[PDB]
Formats: sequence, structure tokens, C-alpha cells
Amino acid sequence: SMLVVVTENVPPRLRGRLAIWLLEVRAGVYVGDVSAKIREMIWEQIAGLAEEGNVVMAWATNTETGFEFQTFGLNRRTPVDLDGLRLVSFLPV
Amino acid sequence: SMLVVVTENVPPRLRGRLAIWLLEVRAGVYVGDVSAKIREMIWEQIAGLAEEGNVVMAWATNTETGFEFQTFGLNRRTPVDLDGLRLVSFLPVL
Amino acid sequence: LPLNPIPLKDRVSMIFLQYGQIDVIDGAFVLIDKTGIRTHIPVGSVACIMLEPGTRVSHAAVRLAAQVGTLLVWVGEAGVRVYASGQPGGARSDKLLYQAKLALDEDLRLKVVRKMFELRFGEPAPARRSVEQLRGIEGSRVRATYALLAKQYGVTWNGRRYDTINQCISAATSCLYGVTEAAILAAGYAPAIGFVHTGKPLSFVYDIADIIKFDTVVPKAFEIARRNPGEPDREVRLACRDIFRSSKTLAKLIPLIEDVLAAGEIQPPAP
Amino acid sequence: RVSMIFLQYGQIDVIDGAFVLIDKTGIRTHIPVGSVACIMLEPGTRVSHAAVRLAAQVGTLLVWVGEAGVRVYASGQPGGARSDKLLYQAKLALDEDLRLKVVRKMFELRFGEQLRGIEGSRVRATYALLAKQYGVTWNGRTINQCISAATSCLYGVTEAAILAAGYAPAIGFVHTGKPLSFVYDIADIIKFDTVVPKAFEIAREVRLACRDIFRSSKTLAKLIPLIEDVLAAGEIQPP
Amino acid sequence: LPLNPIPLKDRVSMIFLQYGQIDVIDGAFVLIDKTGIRTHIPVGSVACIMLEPGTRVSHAAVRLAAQVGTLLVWVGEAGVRVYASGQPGGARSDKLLYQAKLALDEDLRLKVVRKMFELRFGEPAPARRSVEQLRGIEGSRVRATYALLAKQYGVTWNGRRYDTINQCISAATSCLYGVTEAAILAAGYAPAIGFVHTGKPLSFVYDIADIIKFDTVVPKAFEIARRNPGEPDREVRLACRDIFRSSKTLAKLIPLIEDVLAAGEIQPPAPP
Amino acid sequence: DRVSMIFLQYGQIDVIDGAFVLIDKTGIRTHIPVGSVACIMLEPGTRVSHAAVRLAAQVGTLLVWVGEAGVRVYASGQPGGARSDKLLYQAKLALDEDLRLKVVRKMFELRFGEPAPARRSVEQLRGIEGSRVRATYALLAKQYGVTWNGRDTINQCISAATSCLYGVTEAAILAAGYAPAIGFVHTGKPLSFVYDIADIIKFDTVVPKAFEIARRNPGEPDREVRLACRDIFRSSKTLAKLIPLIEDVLAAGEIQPP
Repeated sequence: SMLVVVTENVPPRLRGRLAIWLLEVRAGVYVGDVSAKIREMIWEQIAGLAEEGNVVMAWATNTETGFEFQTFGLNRRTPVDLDGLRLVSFLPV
Repeated sequence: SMLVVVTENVPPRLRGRLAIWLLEVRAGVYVGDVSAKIREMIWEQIAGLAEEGNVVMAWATNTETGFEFQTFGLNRRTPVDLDGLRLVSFLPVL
Repeated sequence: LPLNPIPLKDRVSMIFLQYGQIDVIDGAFVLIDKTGIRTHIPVGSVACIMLEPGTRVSHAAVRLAAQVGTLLVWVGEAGVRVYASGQPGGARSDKLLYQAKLALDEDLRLKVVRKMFELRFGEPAPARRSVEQLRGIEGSRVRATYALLAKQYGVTWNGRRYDTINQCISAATSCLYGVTEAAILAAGYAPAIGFVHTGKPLSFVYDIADIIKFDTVVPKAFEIARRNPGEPDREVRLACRDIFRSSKTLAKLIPLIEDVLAAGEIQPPAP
Repeated sequence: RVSMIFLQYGQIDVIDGAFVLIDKTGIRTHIPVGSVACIMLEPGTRVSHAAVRLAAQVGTLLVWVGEAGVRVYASGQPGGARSDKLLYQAKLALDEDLRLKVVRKMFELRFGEQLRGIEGSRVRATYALLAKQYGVTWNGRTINQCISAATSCLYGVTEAAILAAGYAPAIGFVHTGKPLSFVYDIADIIKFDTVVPKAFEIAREVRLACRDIFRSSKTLAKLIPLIEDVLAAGEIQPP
Repeated sequence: LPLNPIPLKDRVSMIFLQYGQIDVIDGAFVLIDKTGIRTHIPVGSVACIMLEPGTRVSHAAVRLAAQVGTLLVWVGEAGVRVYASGQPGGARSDKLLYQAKLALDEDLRLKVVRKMFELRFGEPAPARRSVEQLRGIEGSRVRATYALLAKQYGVTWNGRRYDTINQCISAATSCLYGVTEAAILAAGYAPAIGFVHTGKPLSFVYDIADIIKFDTVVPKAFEIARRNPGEPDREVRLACRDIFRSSKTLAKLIPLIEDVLAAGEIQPPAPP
Repeated sequence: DRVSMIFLQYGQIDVIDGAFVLIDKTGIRTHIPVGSVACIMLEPGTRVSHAAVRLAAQVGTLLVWVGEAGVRVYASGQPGGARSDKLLYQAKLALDEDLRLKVVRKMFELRFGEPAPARRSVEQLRGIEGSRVRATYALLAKQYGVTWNGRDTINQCISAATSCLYGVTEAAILAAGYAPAIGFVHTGKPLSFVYDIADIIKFDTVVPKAFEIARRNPGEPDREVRLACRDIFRSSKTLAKLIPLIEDVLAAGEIQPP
């Protein structure tokens, strides 16, 4: 499944590891086609090595909306479900 | 086909329009499943409305690499091809 | 750079909003929870947004929805249409007057109605019938098909009301009626100007939707009615969204409207 | 009923079957929703499901507009609620013989095919006299911006009236083939009565001034019957 | 968090690099153009990176590849293996000694070689044959299939010399030998300790790859040689990469290795 | 028949006029006796041309990528082992219980300086060495006047020192053609055979230099310790003695070596 990871202000360690498995099409944007197992290992790496940072991971799925995403870090938006549709929720500014 | 658009330092006009058709999963990151025509229109909006801002658009494809991308704006990296594999090339930062 | 509505086929057919307020904040179409949470809805990528009682809509939202060509539908019990808002009228006079001449001239009217018959029933109508006469034939066939479906799903049938089954049918066709109004407006025609149904609020909607109504949507109303689940409405709506996607309903709606109108053999407006 | 009202900067809801508006200040004002033909909602208005339901029940059109009605963004019952009215208008436009009668009525109201040129000349002169009065240097069509600003506001409310009356904005008689041809047809009739003179006096200030025109002269209540009078010239029995 | 190599099956089979210098800069595995252009290769998601003459490798590059479980292979003319680098030796002594016992005991050796024969040819070898005898039978069968394929693709055959057809065949099998050396290392065994081929640097590689060699890879060598295209090496390499993807070669190689060895009927090491 | 091991750092490796050379940042070009050596240890900041890697292969010189002064082994040329004869030789010795004791006994003999007690168990022998090493640390602390609490700054200098020995010992084992994971005294770790060998020579030069360095109490000790171990490796024939020590240890099996 196509996988995209977008990082903001994460340690060099995380950046270096994403670049081991994914193509860095812009600094802090990583794209690849990986299996679900690989994807989950990549999420582990994100939760472990991102600290002050914001991360979002999105991947293609066979669902009504056709993709799924999960976020990490401060001010992360939250993935929500509306009658089977994937949407996003966030805090008032 | 899944579509991801990542914007950096682009005008509010572009952001507002991306938000018309795509889900904003983070500020400046837009995701959707759209047809090639819709994708091609959204790139037009990007080429038209990004001003010195940096944009990258990536989408899922039926190729060896499984995705495709094109970039726009300042300091953009360039999609390159290595024996049918999609890779990225860029200039060294000073 | 101009903002152009994407084709209805390239969108999610419909979204029902149960609670909250609809608004635009920092240039994003947004549903606001009573707690204050913001949920982003990519408005341009949906064909129909339904508003159940207990929803508030802002000026900026109606404005944006209209500009991206997304119909807003206020709904009530069984999802019945209460109201809708969008761009006021069709921008092209040639399209309206074209539809209007077809509907006013009784010979042209019949030519149109015959095509509707042919499309609905897979065979030509009996020759030399008036529009009124054809509606009788159509009526009998429908009641027949209503009955036949009841036998195939084990649902008790006492007729159609216009009753778990009767609630399901209305819900199912209300969903079809919604995206059909959406399709009629997107094509530039008047929902109010019809050929079979007349003087009614959305005559042309009923005209178009009733043609494809029984293919999948109404049979689905029975499959769910046989089940007799606690909340029939939410289940039917989800099913219609499924049907519309797999049947490619929205993409099939545009040429259906033109063909029905083209049957008058008056020259159509240019693309 | 032919009355049209504006509503701005408020929340709409129904209490005890009563249509009401809540100011940014908590003070709440009641609205005679039944009496009016149309309600024009200006930016900053929020409408409850109940309010929209009630408006539908009583048959008052909801039209979302710009400040003082500069532009029309959206209308309730898009494409037209009332088919009897649309077909009535459409019928008149399809018969050229019936069409002239409406065109003629328009010219008859304009001055208390050859005519189109004559009106153009008549208008050119009406601009010249008004220029003399306000002592404005004139070159034909800042004054020009003030006139554009002035008519634009008139255009907006005229569209809303046409919608509220149940007609098609795009089907014009003198002016044709533009999305707002019928709006031009109607607004042109009354543009010089009040709106265009006010433009010269000024030459945003114009918009606020046009707002005062609509409020004071109750021109809004005069719009729908004018539309009806113009379309009655077909001599075809109205709905 | 520890850095764990991703499964070989979950990678691009191989990448050939013709020019430039391969390096790690700003934390990214990178090919560097003579002009200074940087190409990012996600090193961890490819199983084999081949280095054609005129490539320089930096310390940081050799290091990172080894850490992410990506074999680096120096290739020369016809893409023949010149050198390789990776994690030094098998981390597990139990796996190493298991293979070694199988190879050292002459009885066990034979049992394994018989399994190799059965897998390669779809039927048991004649009973009571030695390894030397079994290789002759195998050799004989192979020469037949070489000839038989030449007849089926209309390729002139003067025999096999370890000349478009021979260059294509060697190129094809070098691609298979490369990803097989990678699979053996990934499984924790010694590429050097073989059963049929012996005393040679990659004996176990030749043993394993020759079992599955003729299924698709070598036939493809003939299909390409009849065409006689301008760039034969490049055409073969792309075709092999295609074969590997669709046949799921990398996913099949680890359990193939395990089965070949298990035929000794001594107990295999426990998995993690 | 060659046992020399050399370091290369901060340079580009290439062959000019078919001669093995390293070129510096300054540009100075120095020839390297690649044929003569058993192994070449490449330190961070080295770049190798395709030609150099080919030539190293042709002459049978192992290339091992290591950390500074040999702290770590990152990668080896011919991964998994180049020489099957040497690998199997070791493997046989570890598989036959009698051959295994013969090698273990030889290992303790070298550790003790005299043959091990024939009437004493392997487990018992492991224990005797344990008291001896604990004492040897104390002996060294006492000799150099270093404050000692067992196995501080002293402990860091020792860790730094042993690491360079371990790293270089692994390079020796690989160059000899053996598997680091196949050990005799130490077992069940990836570097067991490395430990076995290094433990034998640990205390001759490398661990004493640690105590000698710790006398200073410096702020940045590791660089001082590594540079010191390097000076030992460069100045003393410690590198040239590793492989023959390894081979001598395996000869105790008494089976004919390759």
C-alpha cells in the first residue's frame, strides 16, 4: 500500500530512519509502497523517536474513503469516522 | 487513486482551495482518493496559486515503484528515473 | 484562477449531518461540535450534504457550498426533503427554454414521456397512448413490481403509503431524490419542470428518479425491511450510498437527463 | 405579499413558532416572516434547521446575499420552487409575438427592434442631464465606478425579487443570453428613478447609500409587482 | 529503538549503479553525481545494490548498508560478482554448526544433495548414488535442457561455456546468484559452505540457485538472446527483476534453504 | 602464509598504475602493500574505488570496515566467510566433543601460563580464571596507583581499550577465515570466538595501557585510550601476532590444518 509520512521538527534520528525505507521527495516528506507489517514497524519508529515533533502517516486502503491516516505529536489532529467515511477533527484556535 | 499534497509557505488562497476537495489531516497536508482528471486539476491550482511556496504532490500508481510524484516551488526536488524505479534527485544545500 | 465545481460522479454521493453547526473557519468547510471540536468536510468532494434537525448553518457555509456546486438538503422524518439551497437558477437560458418548450408543447411532452417509459420498462410503450393513459399503465406496473418484491423478501404488503417496509422505501427513494435534484441542477435544468409528475414541487426529479428507482434502490429497501432492524433509516442511507457507488448512479444521471429531453427531437443546446 | 427584508449579523431560530433574530448583543428581535415574500440574508447570519423549516412552511424564499445585496450567493429552492411561474415566464419568451408585448411594455415603462437604439440614445442623454445637475465631468460609460457600484446593489435585490416571485433570472426579453438578462431588464427600468441619481451625488459609500435607498423608499416592496406588471403584458392569464 | 532489517521479500530485488559515488549525507543513503547531484536511494528497502566499475563507496555507505541488511555487490564484466560486503558472519553459532555438520558428515551430505536433486528435477535420484555420481546425472540433465531450450527459441547452440546466448545466460544467473547470496546471509548461513559445489567461495549459493535456476530465469535468457537487442545486459537485468517480483523469488528462497538442509534429518535450530 | 594487518584512515583508496595507493585531503599519494597483508581495516572517512575492491579481492586481502582504531566492526568483505576450508576446520573442532576439550584446554593453558589442572572440570577452570582476572585487575591498579573498586574513569578507559582489541580481534578471525560466533570457552554470542582470543592477550598491553592512561584522569579519555591502543597496534607487533595466536589455538585439535 502507498505510504506517506510527513514530519515537522523531529530529531535527526527519526529523519534518518524514515530515509532508510522511504523516498524523501521533500525534506520531511517520505513516500513508499510498503506492506502493512512494514507500515506498523514504521509507526513504532515514529512514536519512539519523535518527541517535540509533529508527524502524520497516511496510507492507501480498500475502504469507502480509500485511505487511512494516523497522527502523532503535539497538536495532532485526530482521525474520525462519520458513517464509514474517514474525516479529521481538531481543536479550536 | 490516493493523493497526497504537502504545502510549505504558500498563500492562503491555495490552502483554502485544497481544503475544498481534500482532507486536511495536518495543516498543509491534504489527502484524498481522486481520479486522474481531478488530480490534474488540483495540480493546476497548485501551479497557479503557489507563490515562492514549496509544494509536493504524490499519488498511487500501477508501476514498479507503486507511486508517482511531482514537485513545485522553491528548492523543489526533481523526480528522476532509475531503470524504471522512481527516485528523487536534488542539489546539495550550502 | 477560477473555482470550478468538480463533476458529481467524482464525489461521495451524500453525507448526513445529525448534530452541530456548519461553518467555514480559516477557509475550511467545517462541522462544529457543541463542545467546539472542528471536523473538516471537504465540501467540494461531496454531491449532497444533508442537514437533520438540530443543525445550524452559517452564511459563509451556504455561500461556499453553492460556489462548489454542493447541494445542501434540510431533511426531516424519514429523510424527507424540507428544504435545499444552491446556486439560484440555471445560468443558461437556452437550457431552460429548451426544457420549457419540451414540457409545454403536448406533442413534445408525449415524445419525452414515451422515452421515459421505454427507459423504465425496457420496452416501447403501447402505441397511440396519451400521457395520462401511459401513467395508468405505469401505475399498474409499479404496484405489480411492489408486490413482486414483497413476495421475494418475505415482507407483508398492504400497499404503498406515500410499516417498517414503507418507512424504508421512502428513505431509500429520498436518497435517490436528493442526488437527482443535485444532478438536475448540475446539468442546468429546472427541477420543477416535469413531464409525468406535474404541478408538484420537484416534478422533474420524480420523473428522472422513478426511471431508475426500481433497479437497485427500492429492492434494497425490501432487503432491509425484511430484516426489521431497530434503526431502519441509518441502515438504508448507508445502503443507498453503496448502491450509488457501485451502479455509478451519478455518472449515469447526466446522460439520462439529456436523453430523456433529447427525445423531443428539438435541437439541444451546445456544450 | 410582496415585501422583502434584509437580515444581518445574527443567529436565526424559532421560539414558540415565532421567527426570531439574535443580535451579537443578546437582545432578540422578532421577524414578521409571514408578511414578507423574501428574506435576504447578509454575511454573518446563521440559520437553524427550524428557521429554515418554518420559512419553507410559510413560503418565504431565503436568499443568501452580499452586504446590502450586492451579489446573490445562494437561493433556497434552487432552480425554482414554483413551476407554474417558471412556465408562465418561459411561455412568454418562446412566442416572439408574445415576446414583443413584454418588450413593448418594458419600453413603455422605460419612458413614461428600432426601439433598442432609441432607448440607448435616450439613456445617453439621461446621463448627460444628471451630469449637469451634480456638476460632474462626463465621458460616457470615479463617477463610472460609483454607477457600477450603485447598479450592482440594485442588480442583487432585483435578482432576489425575481427568484422570490418564482421566475427565471436568465430569461430576459430586451436583454438576452446572459445569466442575469431578466435582472437587467427589470433593474434598468427603475435604475434611473433613484439609484443612478444617488450615484452622482456620492461621486462602499455608495453601497451603504443604496442600503438607505432600499430601506427608506420601500422600493423592495415595489419590485415584485413591477415584475408581474411587466409579465402581465403578455395578456396571458397569470397562474 | 533498535534498527531491524526488513524482510528480503519486502524489498526491491536489486538496483544496478553504473556511475558516481555512493554515500550517506545528511542522514540519507545517496548516490552522488559527478556534478554533485544527490540521488536518494532508500537503501533499507532494496535487497541487492550492485556496483558497476567507476563507482566509489564511502565508509558511511558500506556501514549503513550492512546495518540495514542490504547486500552490496561489486560487479564487473557481464555483471559477474567481483566482491561483496555486509554483516560479518552469521550471528548464530547454532545455525552455522548445523549447516556445517550437514556438510561435513558424508552420509548427511548425500541426504541433502538428494533433496537438492529431487527439488531441481521433480523426482528422486536413482538409489545408491554418490555425490560425484549424482552430479554427473545432473550435469547430463542440464546439458539436455540447455539444448532443448535452444531448439525452442531458435538459438544457435554450440554448448555452454561458463556469443549473445552465453552472455545472456551468465547475466541472468548472476542476478539470481546475487539475490541468493543475500537470502543465505539473511537466513544466517554461510554462503561458502555448500553440498554439490565445494571449496569455492559461494558454494552454497550455486547449490541453492541452480535448483530453481531453470524455472523462469534461464528460459528468459534465451527469449532475450533470440531478439539480439542493443543492450543485452540491461535487458536481462530488468527481466530478472521482473521474474523475481512476480515469482516472489525472495519469499521462496528462505524456506527453500531450510528444506534443502532439513533433508539431513537432524534437528534444525529453533526460530525466534 | 601472511598475517599482517593494517589500518587505513582519512583517504581515498584507488589503484594508480596497477599499484595500490591511498590519496589524502592534502593529496599526497602513498603506496600500500596490499599483497603482503592478510587484512585491511578501513576507518571512517575512507572511500574505496571499484578498482581497489577488485584488486583486494584478486590478491585475497580481506577488507574490513571498522570504527576508529578498530572500536567496532561494521561490515566485512565476503560476508559469511570467504574461505570454506578454514570455516569447516573450525566447525569440525567445535562439533567433536574430544576436539573441543583439546582446544579449551589449550586456551586455559595460555591464560594461566602453565597447563590447566588435568584433574579439574571445565566449569571449575572457568572459575579459576575468574579469580585470576579479578586479581589481575587489582594487580594492575596497584602497579599504576589507580584507585580500584573492581570492574569510575578507570572502568571507562578499560571499556574503551578492550573494545579496540575486540574489534581488531574480530578482523583477525575473519581474515583467518573463521566465524566469530563459533567459540569454545565462550559460547552463544555473536562474538564468542572473539572474546575467547582477546581474553587471552587482553592483559599483556591493552589493559595495562588503560590503567596507564587513567593515571592522567582526563576529561575526554576515550580518544586518548583509542589513540593509545592504536599506537600499541601500530608500534607493537600486536596485529601481526593475532592470526598466529588464533591458528595456534586451533592446532590443539591436533587434526591436520588446511
